[PDB]
Amino acid sequence: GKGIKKHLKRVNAPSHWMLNKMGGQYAPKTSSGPHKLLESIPLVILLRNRLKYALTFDEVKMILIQKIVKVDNKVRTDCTFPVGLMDVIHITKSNEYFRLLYDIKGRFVPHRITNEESKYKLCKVKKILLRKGRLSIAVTHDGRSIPYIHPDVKVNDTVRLDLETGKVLEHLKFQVGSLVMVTAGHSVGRVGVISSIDKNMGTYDIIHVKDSRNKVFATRLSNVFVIGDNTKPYISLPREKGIKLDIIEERRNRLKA
Amino acid sequence: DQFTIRVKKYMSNPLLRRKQFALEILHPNKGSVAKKEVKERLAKMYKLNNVNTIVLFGFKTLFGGGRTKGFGLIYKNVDAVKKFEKKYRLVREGLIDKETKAGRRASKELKNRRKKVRGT
Amino acid sequence: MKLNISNPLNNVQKSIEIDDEKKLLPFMEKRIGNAVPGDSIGEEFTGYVFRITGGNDKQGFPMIQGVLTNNRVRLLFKKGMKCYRPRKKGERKRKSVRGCIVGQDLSALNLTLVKKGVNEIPGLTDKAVGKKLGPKRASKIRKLFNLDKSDDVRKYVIGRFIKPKIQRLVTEKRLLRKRNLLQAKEKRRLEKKQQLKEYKQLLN
RNA sequence: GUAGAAACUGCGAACGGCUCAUUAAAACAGUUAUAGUCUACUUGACAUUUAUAAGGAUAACUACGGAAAAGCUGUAGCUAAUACUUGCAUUAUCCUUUUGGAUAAGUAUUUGUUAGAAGGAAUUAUAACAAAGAAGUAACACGUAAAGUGUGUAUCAAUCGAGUUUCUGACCUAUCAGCUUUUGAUGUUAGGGUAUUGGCCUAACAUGGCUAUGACGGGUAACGGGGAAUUAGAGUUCGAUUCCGGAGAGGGAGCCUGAGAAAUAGCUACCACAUCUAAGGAAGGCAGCAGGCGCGUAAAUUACCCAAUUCUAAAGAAGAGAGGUAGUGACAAGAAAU
Repeated sequence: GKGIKKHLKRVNAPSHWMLNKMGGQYAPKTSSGPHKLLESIPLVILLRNRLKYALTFDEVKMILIQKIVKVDNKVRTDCTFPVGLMDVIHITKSNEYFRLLYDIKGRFVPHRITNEESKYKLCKVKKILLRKGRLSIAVTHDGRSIPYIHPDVKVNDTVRLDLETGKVLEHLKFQVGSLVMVTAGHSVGRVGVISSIDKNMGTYDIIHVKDSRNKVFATRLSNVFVIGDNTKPYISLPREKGIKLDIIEERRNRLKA
Repeated sequence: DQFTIRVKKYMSNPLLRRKQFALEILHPNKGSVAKKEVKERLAKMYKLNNVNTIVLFGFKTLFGGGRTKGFGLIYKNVDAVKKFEKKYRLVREGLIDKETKAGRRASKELKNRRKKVRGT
Repeated sequence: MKLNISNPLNNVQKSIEIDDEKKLLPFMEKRIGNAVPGDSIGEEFTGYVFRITGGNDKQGFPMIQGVLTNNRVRLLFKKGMKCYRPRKKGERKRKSVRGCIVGQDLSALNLTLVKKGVNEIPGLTDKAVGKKLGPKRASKIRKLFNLDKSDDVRKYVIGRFIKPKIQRLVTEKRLLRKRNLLQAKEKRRLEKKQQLKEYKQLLN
């Protein structure tokens, strides 16, 4: 037959997974989740090759059996949960919160997060639809549908959704003074203010982003993430702080130890 | 015989209620030493009163002797030992014995027992 | 030749061994389900009326009803017919069968009595064996005991000690689940009303 | 309570693994569109026209058998379920204006008539009216905060995808120069059909479409690609082969179930083979992991185990010739005694 495929070869493991060539034959194909397979990783990989909590897949299963891992302040049990672009994952046995961030080098990395700021996740809505009786709903990259949004919120804005009540708090728009992340660009991991946009008739629209070192780059409109306005990046960025570090002077920094 | 103990990447895992690290034992001019000796030494190191709560594995002595790289695991109690582990490493440690050793004969007999061809 | 005569009202059956052709002759050219008096089959079986209800032919092939032929004719079998055992969901197989018509081809005949005659058969029309399973559903046991909804029937179950577990009970946990669904529905209505009211508030 | 074979049911079995005969703008790759569709599991929002708990219908089993035999089967009695099937309020809106009164009651899908947050452009979202009308909204089981979960159900969206589809790209050959068009060739109109669109097909009407920028043909000891061999740089040659995609399971044809198969360790029919056969009749596909015959110069064990990866399910404790290890191994490659 020609049904939906159910395996991924180890060589065909996605780019940012960073899995060894000889360590077996197959990598897990994430079950249908809230985020795309090409841009999210399973919790098994996340806690194995980064957290290093266990040494075998079955040990990871035994960990997952206890209702200790939590996503968006609620319980999850299936070993194939892609964490997604932005979220919060909580572990109560150690009372530690992790939040998924990127690197200027193009990967996924967990970031230690305190309890107060661990209750806030930022979601970029992807679609705006109208339902029966004039109620407007927003569909997010998070695979989450938020009904009854403000008339203020537009398509590309980002929304301060609370984890527990499942309700909006505030909106953040996309002026030339709004901090935006790049999701899957070849220059992924750069934090900038965006100098301006460039809308093209019936095609992709290219937006220019400016950095803290006056570097200017361009990116497709599809894969941007409103993270905060000119005041500050609202959430805690990783150690690299989202500024991309040039190769030669990066080698200089590495050499100078 | 004397030796030196070195522990790398000592990290405690509350989720398994265990700990992990790499064992580097220096025994110059003396061949590979038994695991019981270093078990006693590490018990005294970490103030451990029982011996059956330690798992050791992957002890490669490397070319030339005088060094040994290995990975060590400690347990909270025998309950955790029997709880968060499979049976083969426990067999190697010396707490339980192995199961039936037919192998693939179990599956061969399962296929042989064609359903509703055997009244029992 | 081998007649399995069964009494539906006594849940028992008995095997009778006959050989003569003309003895079984009076059952000829009759479809399955016909009304025939089993007189020539035995000295005491006279008077008995039998509804011809099963048989098996010379080489072991079964009988059917719809196929009113006279020989072996292969045909299509479905998932839910009366003489097929599928190996997979929706699997079908063609299997040789013998037609409904009765002839000189049968290894055995399964017959049952519909009207009592005159004589008696040891262990067939005298004794009886019960259901060998007690009723389990609440309505079934309530109907078979005639004690309506006055008291629980859980104390009036047949002993093999060990008792079957009555279904369709009146459990307080069932009541609690019902009240939980009701209250959850009303709470959900409350939350949706709050959301729409605050949406009206934020409209301007 | 702890457990429980046999059993009905759910789910997978449509994944994987193997091979390359057919394939010469077909596949394949890059790059679109789907404003022309569907979409299992999961996740998130969330619904409309007897109840102190409703009806039968049957397995395993018990009892008589039968044939040689197989994944064979009749009558009698039964009983169950989250299998099958009937079926238990209420929500929204307007006037005086917390609140009194008045009012409306169909989700998809289909047809007819109007208006009309987004996209670039709607016959979009949606609202009103006239109609039809599915499938439901819990009659199912367990136990967490010092109320919860499981199973299952209507829609929307995402997910894991698939199907059509634009554009650009190839081996040799003219001792293949004119092809296609009664049997759809090219297009228009209307319809059937499919999940959507279309000569996909039907009826009518038109006479059209390709071509020395090499069509139509013929060969290919031709699966396509990222790749491999050689490089001063250009190039030429191999590409079955770790992976992506395509096709196939003897070679055509057909078909049920199932979301998803024109599936082959599912079925049906033909031929060619070939097995067992009490001679009446049954069942077959190693181009799956091992091994046998035949072919040829040419190619390894009828080994061990799911311990590693990862899959399936009622998902920790069970299977996995996917796969790992062992065995044979002067295919190649690297280190280094005499």
